[PDB]
Amino acid sequence: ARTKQTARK
Amino acid sequence: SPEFGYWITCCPTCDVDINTWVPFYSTELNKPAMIYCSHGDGHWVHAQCMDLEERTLIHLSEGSNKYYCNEHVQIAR
Ligand SMILES: [Zn+2]
Ligand SMILES: [Zn+2]
Repeated sequence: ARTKQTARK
Repeated sequence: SPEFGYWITCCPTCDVDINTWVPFYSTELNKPAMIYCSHGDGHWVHAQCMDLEERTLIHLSEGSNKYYCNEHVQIAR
């Protein structure tokens, strides 16, 4: 699913 | 558009507010995590407002599975 702000920092 | 789209009222019980929001998920810093609901023409919702645990959200983000928000998840497809 498309998401936002789910990338690890 | 950097923040446009993030500060919407995603559902009737949406708790995300530009005037009160704070990070919840480990992947958040200054903006709420969001996930696309594939119902109808589709729409964006805040993951926290869906009571999605972090691993569930991350797994969804790492795959091709479509997501349906709590309001539309029970609708005949
Ligand atoms: Zn919301
Ligand atoms: Zn939906």
